[PDB]
Order: sequence, then structure tokens, then C-alpha cells
Amino acid sequence: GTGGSTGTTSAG
Amino acid sequence: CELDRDPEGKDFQQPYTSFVQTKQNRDGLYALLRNTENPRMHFYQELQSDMYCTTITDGNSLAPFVNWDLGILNDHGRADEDEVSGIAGYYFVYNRLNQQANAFVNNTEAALQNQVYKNSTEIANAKSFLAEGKVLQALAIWRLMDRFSFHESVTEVNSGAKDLGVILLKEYNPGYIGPRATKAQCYDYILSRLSEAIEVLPENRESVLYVSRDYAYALRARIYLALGEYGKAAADAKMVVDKYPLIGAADASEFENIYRSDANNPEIIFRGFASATLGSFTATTLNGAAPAGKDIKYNPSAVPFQWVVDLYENEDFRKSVYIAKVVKKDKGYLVNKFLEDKAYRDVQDKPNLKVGARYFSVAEVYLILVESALQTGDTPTAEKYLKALSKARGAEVSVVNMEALQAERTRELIGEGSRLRDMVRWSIPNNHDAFETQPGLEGFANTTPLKAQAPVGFYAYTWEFPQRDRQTNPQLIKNWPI
Amino acid sequence: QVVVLGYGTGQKLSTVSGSVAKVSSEKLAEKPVANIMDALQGQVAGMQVMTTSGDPTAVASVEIHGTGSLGASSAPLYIVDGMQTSLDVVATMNPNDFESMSVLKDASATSIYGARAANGVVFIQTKKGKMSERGRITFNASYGISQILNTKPLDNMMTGDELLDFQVKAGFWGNNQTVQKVKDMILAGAEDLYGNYDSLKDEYGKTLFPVDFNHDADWLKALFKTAPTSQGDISFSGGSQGTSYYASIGYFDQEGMAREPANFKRYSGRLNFESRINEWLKVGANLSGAIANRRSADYFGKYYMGSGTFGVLTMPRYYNPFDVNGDLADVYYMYGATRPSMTEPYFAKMRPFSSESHQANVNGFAQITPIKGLTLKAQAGVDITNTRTSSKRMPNNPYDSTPLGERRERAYRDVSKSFTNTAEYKFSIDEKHDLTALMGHEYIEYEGDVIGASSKGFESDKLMLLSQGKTGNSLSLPEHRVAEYAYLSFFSRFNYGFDKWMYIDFSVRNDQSSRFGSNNRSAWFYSVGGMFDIYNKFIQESNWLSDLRLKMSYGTTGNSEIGNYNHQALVTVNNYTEDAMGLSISTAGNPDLSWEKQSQFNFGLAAGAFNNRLSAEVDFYVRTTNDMLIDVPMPYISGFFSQYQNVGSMKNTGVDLSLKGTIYQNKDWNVYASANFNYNRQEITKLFFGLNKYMLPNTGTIWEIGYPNSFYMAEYAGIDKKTGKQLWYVPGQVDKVTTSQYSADLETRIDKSVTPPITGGFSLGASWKGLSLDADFAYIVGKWMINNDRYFTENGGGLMQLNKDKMLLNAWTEDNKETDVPKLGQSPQFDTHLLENASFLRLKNLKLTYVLPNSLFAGQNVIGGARVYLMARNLLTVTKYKGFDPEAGGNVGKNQYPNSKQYVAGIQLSF
Repeated sequence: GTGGSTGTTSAG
Repeated sequence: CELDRDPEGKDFQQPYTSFVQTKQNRDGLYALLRNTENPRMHFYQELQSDMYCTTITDGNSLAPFVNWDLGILNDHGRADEDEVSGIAGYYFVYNRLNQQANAFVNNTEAALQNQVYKNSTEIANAKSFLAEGKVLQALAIWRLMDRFSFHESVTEVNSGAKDLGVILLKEYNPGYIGPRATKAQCYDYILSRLSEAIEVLPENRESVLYVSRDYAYALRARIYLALGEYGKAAADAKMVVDKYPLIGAADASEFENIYRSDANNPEIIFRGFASATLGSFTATTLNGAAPAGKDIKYNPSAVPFQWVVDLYENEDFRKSVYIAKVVKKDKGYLVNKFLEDKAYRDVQDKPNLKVGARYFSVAEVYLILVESALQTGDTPTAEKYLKALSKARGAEVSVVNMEALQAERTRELIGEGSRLRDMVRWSIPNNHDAFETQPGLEGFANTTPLKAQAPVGFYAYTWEFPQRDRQTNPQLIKNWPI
Repeated sequence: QVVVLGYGTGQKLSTVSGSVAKVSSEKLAEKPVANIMDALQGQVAGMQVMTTSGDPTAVASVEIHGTGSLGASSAPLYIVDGMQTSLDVVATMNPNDFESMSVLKDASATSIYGARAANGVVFIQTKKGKMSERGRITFNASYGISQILNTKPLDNMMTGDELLDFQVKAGFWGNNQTVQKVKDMILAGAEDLYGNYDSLKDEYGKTLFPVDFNHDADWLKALFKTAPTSQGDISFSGGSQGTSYYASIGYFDQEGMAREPANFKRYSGRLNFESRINEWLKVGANLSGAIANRRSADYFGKYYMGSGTFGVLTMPRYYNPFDVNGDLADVYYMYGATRPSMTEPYFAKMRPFSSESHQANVNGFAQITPIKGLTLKAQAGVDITNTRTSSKRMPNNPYDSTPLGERRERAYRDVSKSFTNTAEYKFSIDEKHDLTALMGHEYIEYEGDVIGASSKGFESDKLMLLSQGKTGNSLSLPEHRVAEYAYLSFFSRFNYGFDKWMYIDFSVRNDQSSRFGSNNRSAWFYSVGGMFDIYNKFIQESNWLSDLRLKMSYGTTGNSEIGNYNHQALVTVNNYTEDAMGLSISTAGNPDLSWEKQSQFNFGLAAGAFNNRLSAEVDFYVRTTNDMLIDVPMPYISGFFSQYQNVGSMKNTGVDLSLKGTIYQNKDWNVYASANFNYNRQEITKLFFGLNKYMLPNTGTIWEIGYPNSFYMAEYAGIDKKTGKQLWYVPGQVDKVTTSQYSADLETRIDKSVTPPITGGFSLGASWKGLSLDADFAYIVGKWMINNDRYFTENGGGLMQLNKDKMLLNAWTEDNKETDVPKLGQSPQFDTHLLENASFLRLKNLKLTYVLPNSLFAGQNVIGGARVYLMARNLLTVTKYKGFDPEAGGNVGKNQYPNSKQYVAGIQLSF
């Protein structure tokens, strides 16, 4: 699925 | 069993194996010279002079240069991937041009030595390409020697940094850890490159966009003037000054319509290729212009003094083109030299303020020859060429007296970053507090004094090596005592 | 036992001085996953292995004796009976063909694969078939199911009726809104969206309800399922006078547990053959092939609204993707959506994908023994892989942006080849002296490429070739990538042995490569090692001690896992005019690019007591890495931003031990146990141009001189009971003082390392009368991990439309002033309160087998035996982590694919 990438994530 | 692999999809650095490889690397070197020697890189020598005062809309961006705040100028600048600007930006771009010119010249020499060119026309062209690369080596070394090395009139220095110049790469080496060279070795290397490059290039100018021997004569005249040897400057500027004509105009409107245009301007010795989609930029630091609908709005961050306007006559053409009374809807004067070009826009109605790069003009050669003839003793050629330059712009000089020369050199080379070096040569102090702003524009300027007093022989006329250098390099001697 | 370490024939196992660890064929076979290394978690001491995804197409990450480099890779060298491979190619080989697996980990075992064996080497050997009167057939078959490990983070989430109240009190829906006014009309007006579309215009409110408030929906059943797994094999093993063969054909199908598809399926075959031709010649060939169809779940590790485990945690419970019959529908509804959002089987149906990989391995050797001791061996090998993938996007579906479809085709080709020529001579000088001398030549070569072509604009499902797209503006440039390398080498090794008790070996190797820079291309490596048998000379006999050996070694190796093209000044396009192109230098290279040289000193001893009943082995190692690779920032006289040179140094000091034992109760009972442990602490010795600390940009770590690379974040001090704001500590200024304002100057080095130091595992097994039971446990302790989903599930302000934790109901306010959570008008940062303790202890597999007795097959001359087994993988896991899996990740736990527990049952007919 997809739709909006809703991200404030950290770098791996 | 040979076991090295060439990367599929990109070429790498090695001695050249054909002629089209040489021609393509030369075009890449010229496109690098386009972004290195901009008008955008020379605003910091111009803003540090005794011409400009800082307005209210400045967020302490040009105020470290005008007010001579030596605490910020000791480690000013930025050369990361995002932007390249400042003192470290200047050092970075001229060192990058010097490294890539060294790579191109060494590869073309190693290709001409191994006989990889198949006929005589390719050899007769590759010799000219190598002679074009030597001028770019000499220019990229002279810019660093101009801005990061002391004059002979400096009083107090770091103990040992009086004679030395910039670091002198002769080969391609991005991991070079070495000491500075003396001024004699650097200036001998510069003039040796120009001596080797003058005897090879053809007499006629093949193109405006590439280096000709007229440019080599004019650049050697500028370097001989900046050292001070005036007779050799007159010997090297006389071979080029009669080749290119001056402007032709009767009113300021057609002078503006010709001077802004790059192709129709007849007095450009060497400029970079600029089009609407490739090789254009906005040099909007001095004027601060911006497009607004179909017109131009002005929010300048630094305006000239009243003595700068008072040198200009009211019937002059440069009163409407070089500087301009357009601040606050015709109340004040800004510097409008690098505004725009009519040919580089996409829609002909609305502007986008894009100007190409010009590296030389015949007015510099005129001023070089008048100055060297006045210092040597030849009055008639000096007054002849100075009255010619005065009649070309519509404001005749009255009497040549070694101050009207300074007036004309100030009037012509405003915005090009030559006021600081001429202030060094003519032993003029700063005197930023003794001047006054415009009477017609009050409140928009501010009377802020200098953070550091600048007499003659002050060390702060020549900048400091950047902070990332001389920390990783223990063999480096900095310039400033503080 | 006899181990072939490196090249030449095997010596012994009580003679080698290099601390190898041999894994027998019991621990490799019968495993229900695709990766073979994951079955070795906790077996070999000093080797930690972690699978960071629960895909069928995932690959484990192995690290022997720590992480040896900050800048290059850490994976070992996996060679398979000769020529080396990748783990994606061993994943296309049937694990019932592996006879052993020896892990070489200290120098004077690894140091003849110099410039490749800085990280150890795994040496997988294949079966060869026993010489007997009549051959033997073996038929294996298995079947199992797979499902998700634990559903613990669903015990903390809100319901629908709690989330509505928290959302309307937080002011997300409106300023003066309320429930039964928000619940009734503003978001149960999903009939205005379900009315435009013809496929579900007449079905809203009759057979599917997108918004349901009376009871919550099960999003775990909507996003994860229970997936089967099948496996079978037939193998023929035979021999005769001189000639011996082993053939095998097999099949392995495994389906992923998530609803978004990920399968791994292969059909494979192997023919090992070896026959001696006359008195002075022996030839042989290992041939293998596979046709493998992979597919992998791509949207894991990214945050998308409604997919993964992020979609199980955060999607609000009052939305309903099922119909009234309990089956999954085609679409569900989110508020403010322009189009309905597709579920996972419909999106798997509208975006097809198909990969097919053809793999061939051909390995051949010829061995000549002219004189009594000489042995000349020449070996060649080719490894060919042709992959071909295709992915489309189907036209005319209504729940999408455009009705037009796209297609993309890709063709891959990887060809590797390897040549090895050795000459061995062994001889005894006296009655009690012995020598062996080996010298040889090796050549490795790899080339591979990718071709790709894409098209778009299709309007029919049948007319989906690639030359039937729309021209003009709907067509783009192809894809094309090419890589290659080569290695040349010459090696030598001398084994001098005394009568029984002293053995000394000395080895050397020269490697040249295409990767090393053009000024130093020749690399020299050496090693020296020794083993002394103190039992056979000093203490000739005792009552309790039965074996005692001491060994020590020193060696230098290197790590040429630098890039293929990192030593040369690449020029690219920098145009001047519009007609001719220009080329300008863009990376600057460096000609002095080394191979990341390291050196290891090792000292150990191995004892055995009560007539080989108990066995112990202790090992102490110091592994010093020098000349690591970092893309350094350069001074301005370079004219570039990076140089990518060899700077730095690191060292790993450690101790590992291993115990094995056997307990009894009778003549038929048999109990045994094993336990191994490894501690490893590292530190960074030096760095760039006289630096002390260096933080890599936007990574989260810091390299400090004197410490391992730790976490570099802010400290967290909780909230205050006056105003209820977040309080971070200050680096320094001890009184410790806390500030409420967050800036990037509040970051310091946390005292928690990145790679986990303590790694171990222990096994215990029993056997009664052919019915046995074994259990293996594996633990990793000292591992911290940033939990990223807790950025979204328990933030006060921002991202309010998602489902939250239950501990936001006890928020700080004026009438509720004694809690541990902040107010609702804030935004949490990445700090110490997101680091969680990811230390775990797993039960790796519990297996109960039974071999049917020999008296049951007495008259029947056809079937000669049978075995039945039950197996449970990942049955228990004890840990303190809160993110569905502590193993799945490293430095950051994102929207992850958890590891799965599996139940398989299998038969094996040895007929």
C-alpha cells in the first residue's frame, strides 16, 4: 500500500 | 595478464589518446573558468573599499566587509556542497581552477610527447590548446597572489610572512601538503607562463569566447602594472589597445542599449559563453534588484557615498548606466552596472535579471596605458588616450594631472573590485568616518564607524588563509598577527 | 576429523593451530528457511549473525570477532568448495548437499586468503557420496506454516471510542465539536466518497461498512496472515572402484507471512562426480543449477499510512477494511481522502511483479600424483547468473490517479570465473620429523551488467507489450549499469611438524587487484602459528585429564572490499556551449589506495577431561585494524570536497570460550549439552588530521578516540511537575541542570555502544531409543536500538489522525499533575527516551524426531528406513523491547518485517 509518506524518521 | 579495468560510463584522468578528448577537456576547462571568475566573486574586494555604506535592510551579510570587522574576516566563508561563498569560497574556486588547469596542461604535454595525434592539423591545434591552458594557470595563480599576499608597503606582519606568497602547485595533486613559496618564485612563474603562451598563439582573434594573445598581452599589462614596472606595462599594452574600438553613442539610451548587450558590444576582449538556458546568473548583490511584474524593484544592501556621485558629471552616460538614481523611487543612487541583459530572457516582456560573465575590456587597457605613460614620462600618448576614453563616454576631461587619472579609473572600474588594490598602490588610507552619505537619502543609510582603524600599511588589506587550512597543514605561515 | 583449510589436502583437527570451528551436517539440514547462515546463531563461538528482516528473500548479516571497520564492510568471505560466492547464490542451493561448514577465524588459518580474509572466511564443502556395493536413495519431504512472533504492542493501543474522545478533546476535529456530532455526520459521510464510484455506489450500507463505531476492527488480520511452506528432495549417492557420485533434485517453496506478497521458490539440482582415470590422474566435477523466482515486500522500512506494522499500530480502529462476511474488501476509507485507499490483496493484484533467475555453477579439477608425495592440482570454475524481472502497473483501475498503465523490464547478467593451480609436497626427513610445502596461483574475475527498458501509457490489459506504449512525451531513457573486477595471487605455506607434540606453520601470500590504486598494487601478507601438545610430552597420563593443547599465532591480513573504481579521478559532463560537450574532473581519486591492512594476535588452549567426556576451549584475541577507509573532508587546496583515503585505526580485544559435555543415565539414554560465549570490546585509536572526535553527518553516532562508536544524542530527564514540559540534560554544568528549550547543542555521547559486545548460545539434547529431542538457545545482550514507531504512537502534538498509546490518556494537565508523560501541545525529539534495550534470548528451534526401528523393515527389500520429525522455530523470545522484534534492525528500528515462528513436520524415507 501507499498514500502519504507520513515521515519524521531517523536515518538508518 | 593485465588486470586493470576502466569504469564503463565515465572517463577518468590520464594522458590523452586522441584529439576530440583534448577538445572536450578544453571546453570543460572553459566552463569551469566561467563559474570561477564571475562578477559574484569580486564583490568582496569592492565592498571593502572606501566607497560604500551599509543600509538598514542588511542582515550583517556585507557589513563585515564594509565596517572592517576583523573578528569575522579572520575565518569568514563557506565552501561546502550547498553554497560556495566568502573568503574561503574565493580560495576554493581559484585553487580548483588551478588544479584542473594543471591536469589539462600536463595531459596535453604528455600526449604531444608520445605522438598520439595523427595529422599535422591536430598537432597545430593541440599546441594552441596547451598555450591556452597556460594563461589560465597564470591567471588562477595571479588572483591568489593578488588577494592572499602582502604588498611591499605593509608595516607589521607575522614574523616570517613578509616575503611569502601562495602555495604553488605545478601538477595535479589534491592531497598536497606543502609550504608557501616566495613572491619572486610566484611572479617569475606567472610571467614565465605568459611568456611561453604569447609566442605560440596566433595574431588574429579566432573567437571572443576563447583565450587569444590579445588577452595575454592585456593580462601581462595588468600584472606588470600591479607589480609596478611601468615601462614594461606600456610595452605590453600598446600592442592591444589599437585593435578594439570604443563605444559609439550620442545619448544615454542607445549607450545603455548597446552596453548591456554582450554580442553587440565591440570592446569586449574575452568573455564567457552565455545563453538563456546555459551560463547565466544574477549578480544582484550591489543593486539588490528583483523582478516585479514587468518592471524592476530595488532593495539595495549597500549604497555609494556622496564623493562617489560627486566624481560623476551630470551630463555623463555612466550616470544612467553604471550607477543609477533609482533608490526609493528616484531619490537615491545605487550601483547598476551588472543589472541585466536584454537577450538572455525567456519571455521578452518580463525580466529575470541575468547577465553574462566578462573577463576583460579595452577600458582597462586604456587606463593601464595612460597610467604607465604618466609615470614613465610620455605625456602626449597619455593625454591622447585619456581624452579618447573621455570623449567616448560624453564627459571630456579637462587637464591630465595624475588625479584626473584616478577620477577616470574610479569612474570606469566601479563594481569590478579594483578600488582596494588601487587604494593600496596610491597609498590612500580608508577614512570611512570622514565621508558623508547622500543628502537626498537620509535614514535609509546608517553612519556606523569602523570596527578597526585602517591606516596605510595595515595588514588587513590582504586577507587571511582559511581556517580549515593551516590546521591540517603544520607547514603554513599565516599572514595576520592576530 | 580432517579439515581442508585453504588449499591442499586436509591435515587433522588436533594439529591445526588456527582455531577453526567445524559444523557437521546435522545442524545445517532440515531447516525451513532460505538462508543457511541463520541456522548458525549461537553455534560458532565469536560469530554473531542477525537476520534483519523476516522476508523469505532476506539475508543474514554475519560478523566474526566484532566489527573490524568503520567505513568498509564486515561480512566474511563465503567460498563453496573452491570458488567464492555471495549469500544470494548459496540461497539458491539445497542445504542437504552441504557435508560440513568450517569457520576459519584466526590468522594462520585465514591468512592465505590475504586481502580478502580480514573478516574471517566460511568454507562450505559439498557431499561426495560413499563407495559401496549398491547405491542409496533418500527422499525428504516437509510441510509447515509460518506466522508472526508476538502481538504485544497491540495491548497498549487505544480503541475507537477512546481515540475519538482524545481527538475531540485535543481539538483536532473542531473548536466546539463533540462526539455524536463528529461521530454521526462529519466522518460517517463516507457515502459522499463511496457514491462517485460505480463499483461501490450501490453497496455502501448494504454489504460493506467503511466506518464502524460499535466495535473495533482487526488490522493484524487485515495486514498479516498464516503462510504455508513446502519442500522436497530426492538424492542418489553411489560409488564403485574409484568412481563416486552424488546427485540430487529438490524443490523449496516458501511464502511470506504478510499480506503484501513476498515468496521465494526454487527448483535445484546437483551432480558431484569424482573418478580416477589411471594410476597418476584423478578428475572431478561439481555441477549445480537452479531456477529461482523471488519477490520481496518493498514497503518495509518506510512509513506509509496503512502498511507494515506501522499500519497495524497507527491506523485508527474505527475504520473497517472488511465487508460484513469477515473477508477483506477492495478498498477502505480514510478521512479527507480524494480516492479510497486500496487494501493489500487488491494492490498486489493491480501491481504484478515476476522475477526469474537461472543460475549455473560449473567446477572442475584435475589432480596428478607423479611421485610418492607430490600432488599437482589444477582447478577451474565458472559461475553464471541470468536474471530477468518484469513489473507492470495495470490500466483502468478506478481507485487510482490515471487510468493508464506502465511496464518495466530488466535483464541482469553476472558472470564470475576462477582458476587455482597448486603443487603440494610432503615428506619425512627422519623417523620423527615431517614437512609439507605448498605453493600455488589463483586468479579471480567478475563482470556483471544490468539492462532495463520502461514504457507507459497503455489503455488495454491485453495490449501490454513494451512496443505498444504512447510515444511523444511518455517515453524515457533506458537503464544500464556495468561493474567488474579481477584479482591475481601467488601463495605459499610450510607445515613443519615434530614427532607428536610440536607443529609450526608459516604462510605468505601476494595479491594484486584491479581495485588497488595504481601506485601500490602489490600486497604482501604473512602469518606464523604454532601448536604444542602438552599432554603427549609433559604429563603422559592422569586420571582426570585426557587432552591438553596450547596454541598461538600472529598474522597480517587485509580487506579489499573497497569499491571497484575508487582510486581514479572520474571526469563527467560540464558543457561550455550548446553544440559540443565538455568534460571536467569530479572526484580526484587517489593513487595510494590501500587494502585496509589489519593484524591479529591470538592465544588459546583446549582441554578435554574424563576420557573426552568434557571438553573446553578458551581463546584470547587482539585484532588491530589499520588504514581504514573514510571519505574525509579535504582542505581547500585540493579543490574538492572529499578525497576518500586511508586514515584511522581501531582495535578489538576479546575472549571467547566453548564447553561441550555428555551426561548419561543408562545404556540407551544419552544426554548432551554445549555452551559458548564471546566478549569483545573495541576502541578507536586514531582518526583524521589530528582530530579527537568526529561525527558522521546525519547518522546518529560519533567516533570518539578511546571509546567504541556510541550513540550521539540528547539526554532525557523526564518532565517537571510545575509546568509539564520536556526537560533535557545539559552536557556538563553539574549542580545536573535541565533546560526546557531544545537546541542542537544539547547533544552528547551516550555511553551505550552500537555493536553488541556479549554474544553467545547454549544447546541441550537428549535421546532415548531413537526418539531424540534437542533445543538450542541463542542470546545477544548489550544491544540498544532506536525505536522509531514510538515517535508516532506517543507524541502529544502533531500526527494526530493516527492511533496513539493508552498512556496519552493520563496526560499532564491542571487537575492531573502527577504523571510521567508531558502535555499535549509538544513535539518529542530523537533523544535517549527512544533508545531501548534490545537484548534478547531466543529458543531457535525445538526438534523432536523419531527413526523407525530396523525390525519393522525385515522382509521388505525395498525400503531400508524412515525418519519422522516435528520442528518449531522461534518458539519463545524473552526481551524488554517494545517493537515486535528486537533482532530486526540495528541502530534504528523502523517499520519492520518481524521474524516469524514456524511449525514444520517432515518425513524422510531412506529407501
